[PDB]
Amino acid sequence: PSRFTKTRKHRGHVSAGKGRIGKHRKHPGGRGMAGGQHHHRINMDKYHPGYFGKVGMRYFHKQQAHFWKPVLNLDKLWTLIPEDKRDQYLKSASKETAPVIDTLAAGYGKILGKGRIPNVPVIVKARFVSKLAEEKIRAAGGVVELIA
Amino acid sequence: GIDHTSKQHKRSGHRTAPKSDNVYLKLLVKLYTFLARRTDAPFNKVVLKALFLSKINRPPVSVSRIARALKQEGAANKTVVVVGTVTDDARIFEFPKTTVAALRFTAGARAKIVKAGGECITLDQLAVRAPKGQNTLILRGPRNSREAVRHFGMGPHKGKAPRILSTGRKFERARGRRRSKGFKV
Amino acid sequence: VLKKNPLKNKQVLLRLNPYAKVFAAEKLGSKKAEKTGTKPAAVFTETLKHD
Amino acid sequence: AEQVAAERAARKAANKEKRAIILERNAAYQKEYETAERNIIQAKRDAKAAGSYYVEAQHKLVFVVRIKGINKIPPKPRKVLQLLRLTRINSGTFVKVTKATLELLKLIEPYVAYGYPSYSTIRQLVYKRGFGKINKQRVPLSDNAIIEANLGKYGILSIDDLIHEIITVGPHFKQANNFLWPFKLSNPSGGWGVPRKFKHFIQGGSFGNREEFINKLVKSMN
Amino acid sequence: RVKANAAKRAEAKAQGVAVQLKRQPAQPRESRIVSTEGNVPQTLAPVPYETFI
Amino acid sequence: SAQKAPKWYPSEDVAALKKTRKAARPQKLRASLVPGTVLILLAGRFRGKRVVYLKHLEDNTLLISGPFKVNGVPLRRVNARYVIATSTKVSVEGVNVEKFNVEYFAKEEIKAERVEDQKVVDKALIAEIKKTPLLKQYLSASFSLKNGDKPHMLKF
RNA sequence: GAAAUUGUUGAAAGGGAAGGGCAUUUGAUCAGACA
RNA sequence: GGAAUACUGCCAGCUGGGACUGAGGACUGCGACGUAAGUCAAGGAUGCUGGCAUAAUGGUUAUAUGCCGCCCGUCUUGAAACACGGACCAAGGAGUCUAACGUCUAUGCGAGUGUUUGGGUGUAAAACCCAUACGCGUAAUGAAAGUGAACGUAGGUUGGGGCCUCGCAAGAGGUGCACAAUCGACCGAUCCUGAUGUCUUCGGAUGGAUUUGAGUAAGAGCAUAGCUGUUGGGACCCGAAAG
RNA sequence: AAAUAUGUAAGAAGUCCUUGUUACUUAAUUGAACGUGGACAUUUGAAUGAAGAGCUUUUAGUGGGCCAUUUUUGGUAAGC
Ligand SMILES: [Mg+2]
Ligand SMILES: [Mg+2]
Ligand SMILES: [Mg+2]
Ligand SMILES: [Mg+2]
Ligand SMILES: [Mg+2]
Ligand SMILES: [Mg+2]
Ligand SMILES: [Mg+2]
Ligand SMILES: [Mg+2]
Ligand SMILES: [Mg+2]
Ligand SMILES: [Mg+2]
Ligand SMILES: [Mg+2]
Ligand SMILES: [Mg+2]
Ligand SMILES: [Mg+2]
Ligand SMILES: [Mg+2]
Ligand SMILES: [Mg+2]
Ligand SMILES: [Mg+2]
Ligand SMILES: [Mg+2]
Ligand SMILES: [Mg+2]
Ligand SMILES: [Mg+2]
Ligand SMILES: [Mg+2]
Ligand SMILES: [Mg+2]
Ligand SMILES: [Mg+2]
Ligand SMILES: [Mg+2]
Ligand SMILES: [Mg+2]
Ligand SMILES: [Mg+2]
Ligand SMILES: [Mg+2]
Ligand SMILES: [Mg+2]
Ligand SMILES: [Mg+2]
Ligand SMILES: [Mg+2]
Ligand SMILES: [Mg+2]
Ligand SMILES: [Mg+2]
Ligand SMILES: [Mg+2]
Ligand SMILES: [Mg+2]
Ligand SMILES: [Mg+2]
Ligand SMILES: [Mg+2]
Ligand SMILES: [Mg+2]
Ligand SMILES: [Mg+2]
Ligand SMILES: [Mg+2]
Ligand SMILES: [Mg+2]
Ligand SMILES: [Mg+2]
Ligand SMILES: [Mg+2]
Ligand SMILES: [Mg+2]
Ligand SMILES: [Mg+2]
Ligand SMILES: [Mg+2]
Ligand SMILES: [Mg+2]
Ligand SMILES: [Mg+2]
Ligand SMILES: [Mg+2]
Ligand SMILES: [Mg+2]
Ligand SMILES: [Mg+2]
Ligand SMILES: [Mg+2]
Ligand SMILES: [Mg+2]
Ligand SMILES: [Mg+2]
Ligand SMILES: [Mg+2]
Ligand SMILES: [Mg+2]
Ligand SMILES: [Mg+2]
Ligand SMILES: [Mg+2]
Ligand SMILES: [Mg+2]
Ligand SMILES: [Mg+2]
Ligand SMILES: [Mg+2]
Ligand SMILES: [Mg+2]
Ligand SMILES: [Mg+2]
Ligand SMILES: [Mg+2]
Repeated sequence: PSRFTKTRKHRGHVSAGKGRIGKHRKHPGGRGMAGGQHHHRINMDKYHPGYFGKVGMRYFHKQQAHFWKPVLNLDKLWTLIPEDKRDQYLKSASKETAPVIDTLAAGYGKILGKGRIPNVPVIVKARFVSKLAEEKIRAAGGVVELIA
Repeated sequence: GIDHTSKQHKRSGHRTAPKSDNVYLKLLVKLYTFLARRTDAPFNKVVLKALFLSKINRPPVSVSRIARALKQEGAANKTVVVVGTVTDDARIFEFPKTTVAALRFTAGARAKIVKAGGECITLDQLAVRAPKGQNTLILRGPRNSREAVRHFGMGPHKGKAPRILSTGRKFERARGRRRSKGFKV
Repeated sequence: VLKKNPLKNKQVLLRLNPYAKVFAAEKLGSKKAEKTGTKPAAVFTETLKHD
Repeated sequence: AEQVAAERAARKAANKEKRAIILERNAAYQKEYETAERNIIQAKRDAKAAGSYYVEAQHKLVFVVRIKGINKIPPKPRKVLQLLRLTRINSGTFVKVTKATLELLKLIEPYVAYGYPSYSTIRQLVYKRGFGKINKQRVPLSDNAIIEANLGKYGILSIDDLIHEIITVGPHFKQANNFLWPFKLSNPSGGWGVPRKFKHFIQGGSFGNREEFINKLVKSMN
Repeated sequence: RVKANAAKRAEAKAQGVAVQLKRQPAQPRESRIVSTEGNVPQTLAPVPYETFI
Repeated sequence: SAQKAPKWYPSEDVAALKKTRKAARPQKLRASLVPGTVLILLAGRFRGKRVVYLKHLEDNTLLISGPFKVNGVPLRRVNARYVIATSTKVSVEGVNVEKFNVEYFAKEEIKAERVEDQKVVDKALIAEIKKTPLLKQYLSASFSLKNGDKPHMLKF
């Protein structure tokens, strides 16, 4: 609110806190991103290394979607089972009856392996897996079932 | 005159109450300034200041970070104190008993603790139980995990993360970031 | 609240320093020194009055 | 609940006890001081008799007054005037003399007046204008408990005990002397004795080592 | 200075202390009595201007 | 309201005074003030009158009298710092003066006792004055600075 | 029914500007406290 | 020969004259004097007396007198300037709002978070309620195809508040979050190594390297709001010659 | 070959002893680096000072300068 603003305080001093010598003028540096490669290059290399020129390949008509594939680490995974249903399985961890987890259904695309899942068996349905992901799962005596 | 040798009328630079405007916080502070003026226990002195701290200097402590501290040799029966909120961490699968004294407890954090039959205690309750902070473990959270501190100290050869908005190939990955496009950083 | 100077306020002169009482009692501040008369060597004089 | 006079007793009596120790102490130094003096006086005479020359020990202690104001001072002497705690005109502090402070003095001759202070003038500097540094603050002396409180750790439980540590450059001169806030003198009363202050004493000015004439000055400023 | 300082620390300690091993600055001179026997002072004056040339 | 009430008021309880340490000790007078001494009155009703000094009263005032029958000045109080003490002195060992104190001059025309007292004292003095010749004249004539006189230099 | 600016009346000052600062005389004017 | 004196210095020796000041508001301290009771100049003025009680002291104002005092605003090394604007007075008269942002802070909730496109509802542009999505966050790296974060108690060393144990205390040991320093391990890129095998060219285990990343290593974010700062906009207000 | 200026050092991150680790290195369990275990506390290692020390973020104005002593270049010189 205007009330708490510094111009209210500058009323009565000549230069509005913009200086007697160097004034406040329209556009001294030029406008915009002007001078990038000249009188503003020190600020652009440092703060913005990498700004000018090109790198890899163009991709005409890229459709994000094509590449839709969220990740879920073993880190969680057990989260995708409802709270109450969860403790049910952690104790009584077994083959013959082990939880099915449809990670696709939970809206994930690949399972990665960030760390340590208890030795409960899980049946894990995914589109993709980290080689470790699958490994670790197996070490608890569960498997991975590839879907779509 | 006086050849001064140090800047005159300098404020000490430390907060002195909180900037915050919450009655309850202002009461907790009323409590601990008393205990710190009148008990000479160091603990009370530390806490009084942590109450003044702002939201950034109060990163959250997670129940799993809590579980780990109790894992310390000799420490399982201590009561962890947190001058901040405590949050939940589904990544730990086995949470201990104990007694956590904090400012806020998130819904799930409070549940996790209690579900293992532990206790969640407010600071004033902690005070009545332990006016010298007897048998207490103070925990602070990771301050320089903030996203912001990523961009501090940006310069050549510092490795620090552009303040950048859109962010893919062809956003600041060219001349100045690789040997084949001018030079590298 | 108000600094009083011992050098002229007998009361506090005697507050700090109790020796002050006997110092004055025994004059002391005008102590008469032992009257001896050693004479200096002609050597010493000769060279004092030399050119 | 006693303490009516009950702990007033075990206190006032205990207070009497200290004055006792101060009393015998102050009686001692007085012995110390005059026999020390007399001894020199007879040294000088004995040598004359013997056809010899008694050269005194050079002075162990000086007293420095800042004489120049606060403007237009070059940096190196400016630092030193800070280190000797002379940062305001006419203030003074005691300095124990060694190679390593003597050179300090050399650096600031144009800005100060110093010399060898007598017992008389150390005594009245301390009684009249002497203050301690206590959690900073600067606290008038005026009671002996103020000293014992802070300097007592090192022996030294009275104002005369202070003085004694100073004048004899004691084993604990550094703490004894730092404890004393820089003295704050007025301008001389008689005047400066000279028409221009900022030449050396030896050239009819005021600055530099003016030796035992330091007392005449300070006494007119204290 | 250290190897020396550890020395006279043992040579002290294991005797009955009187340590004293910090360096001190040049101290001013003590009193002394200078004699005259074989040494009476010779009196010098300043000397007149002259030109050698 | 036209003004919010304050949130705090002063208390209207007055304090007691700290216990001051100021003993009222007696005024010793300058050595020139011994009784029987003639005084010059520097100020007042009887300014420049030459007058006999009689007794230091308990309110530090000086008790003097003309004598009234010489110069008109009665038994009176006079302040010691408004008086030049001369060197000329009459003996006053015949004058009672015991009677006269502060209450004797308490305001509370002239009471016959005053008019009587004046005669009893003055008679004793006159008896004495008459011994040294010209005193009575001296006593009866005003002092004044004549051109030239420099007080810081004159003997009185 | 402001101000610039004007008329009259009253008071005051004025030897090549006026106006201002500290201080007090003098004139005019007025608050308060006392009981 | 034996004194005096000058000169310099000392005395917690005595004593006169004069000026300014009187902060504080029970008591509490350190002392001094006395055989003692008491007393006191000892942690800041009291006693005694007079005059007026009102324009008398005091405020204000005008004038006079002593000393002093150039015209402001601006740009400038430098202005009272023989630099510029301003004869006078009123009224108007210049850092804004918006999009998207950095840092900081307050508040909600927290591995999440954001009701307000929309629906429901209403005392109707409000307040109240809400399904599905979506956005940012919870993963990085590579030009890309692609691959994708525990040797270990999520490591060792050193400092480290706090807390724990002993001790009367001084201290000694135990544990040590944040933070800092340092050496390592993990993920991707680069380079090398190329096992068990194979639709004989596929596959790429495993162990490495002065390489390299805006990474992991018991999450900190999302949202609203504020001051300051940033970019675009008439962009603090007035101004070209021109197109 | 000065004077004035100028680098480093004046300890617990120190000194000493016993003897582990390795793919480096040695003729060599030789060395080198990093260690485990043990011995000596504040006269623990000059002075003076220290209204404390360290650290982080973000942002203004500024980017015409002029003068004096001393050193000093150009110029006969200069209020150059
Ligand atoms: Mg705004
Ligand atoms: Mg407002
Ligand atoms: Mg305002
Ligand atoms: Mg301002
Ligand atoms: Mg201001
Ligand atoms: Mg203003
Ligand atoms: Mg300003
Ligand atoms: Mg500004
Ligand atoms: Mg301007
Ligand atoms: Mg570009
Ligand atoms: Mg994760
Ligand atoms: Mg992150
Ligand atoms: Mg010193
Ligand atoms: Mg004098
Ligand atoms: Mg004079
Ligand atoms: Mg004189
Ligand atoms: Mg002159
Ligand atoms: Mg004086
Ligand atoms: Mg009294
Ligand atoms: Mg008297
Ligand atoms: Mg007559
Ligand atoms: Mg009308
Ligand atoms: Mg006036
Ligand atoms: Mg008072
Ligand atoms: Mg008062
Ligand atoms: Mg009135
Ligand atoms: Mg009147
Ligand atoms: Mg008028
Ligand atoms: Mg006027
Ligand atoms: Mg003038
Ligand atoms: Mg201009
Ligand atoms: Mg110009
Ligand atoms: Mg001109
Ligand atoms: Mg112009
Ligand atoms: Mg004009
Ligand atoms: Mg207006
Ligand atoms: Mg309704
Ligand atoms: Mg409507
Ligand atoms: Mg509803
Ligand atoms: Mg729907
Ligand atoms: Mg591939
Ligand atoms: Mg990718
Ligand atoms: Mg290591
Ligand atoms: Mg420890
Ligand atoms: Mg340890
Ligand atoms: Mg790697
Ligand atoms: Mg690469
Ligand atoms: Mg990134
Ligand atoms: Mg990111
Ligand atoms: Mg802009
Ligand atoms: Mg235009
Ligand atoms: Mg145009
Ligand atoms: Mg046009
Ligand atoms: Mg054109
Ligand atoms: Mg040096
Ligand atoms: Mg110090
Ligand atoms: Mg300090
Ligand atoms: Mg800046
Ligand atoms: Mg800048
Ligand atoms: Mg700039
Ligand atoms: Mg410029
Ligand atoms: Mg100069």
